[PDB]
Amino acid sequence: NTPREVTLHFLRTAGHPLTRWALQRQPPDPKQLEEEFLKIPSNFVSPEDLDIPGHASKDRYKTILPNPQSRVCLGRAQSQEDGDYINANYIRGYDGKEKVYIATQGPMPNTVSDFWEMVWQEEVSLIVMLTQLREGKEKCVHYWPTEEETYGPFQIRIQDMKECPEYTVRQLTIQYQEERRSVKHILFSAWPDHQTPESAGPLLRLVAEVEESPETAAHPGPIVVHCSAGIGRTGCFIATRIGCQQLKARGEVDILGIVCQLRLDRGGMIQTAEQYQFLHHTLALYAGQLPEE
Repeated sequence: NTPREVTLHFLRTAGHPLTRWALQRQPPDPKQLEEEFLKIPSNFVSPEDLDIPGHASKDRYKTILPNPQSRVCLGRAQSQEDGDYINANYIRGYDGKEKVYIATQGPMPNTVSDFWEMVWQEEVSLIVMLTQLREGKEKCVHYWPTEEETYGPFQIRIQDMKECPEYTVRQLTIQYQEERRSVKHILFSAWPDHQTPESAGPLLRLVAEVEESPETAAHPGPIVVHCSAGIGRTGCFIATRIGCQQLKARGEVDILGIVCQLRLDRGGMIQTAEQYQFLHHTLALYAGQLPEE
């Protein structure tokens, strides 16, 4: 097989299911986990494998691109510019269920309208933003209003806002033509780029906040998850969620298989061996919190 077919075969067949007991009480050691993580192909696409004229101006990083087979394609809601391109992919969820998430980069000022078009067209009711709030200049623009802003054809209004530990919940309305929809926005502020949170507790409370969020669209749509490049922290968050789901439903988790499936959907999901190790930590904590009960 080609390098491409070797990559795809690994991502479709690799696996290391651990019982809850193994995860909690006799986990793979850190050296083993690092070696395991480093074996997983990135599945990045190269600029040459994309034939989408004009996409480069919509990418935050030229080497981090949406795999074409799962990319989110925009409709024709904007008249300011042509193109169906956004740096975002559909991500399968538990048991390979289609379009449970969309993983996307942090919007830049020129892709904010694109972002909200995606949210509208995909019937999104929940956005999960992962960042580290620091003081000073911001890498990524605030694409949501303090009160009310218009972005292309979309009017966004803050309905209510509340603070929890390590995350802010915003309740938004998005208006397109004569239509309004509610969107919940969660901004998790304690995840530095290329690193992990200090503790897994807040991350598990974020996952709980996600689980408890109602669907508010006419049809179920993907949960949007984003962070600056849309691969490291998005990959960690989604893997955590799916991992918790496996542990709750089955009393076991295949973390390797979860991460392989994410990589089939978007190249580079989960960036570092430390993040992969922290994922095992986070799921072990979750296992200890499961009801007795």
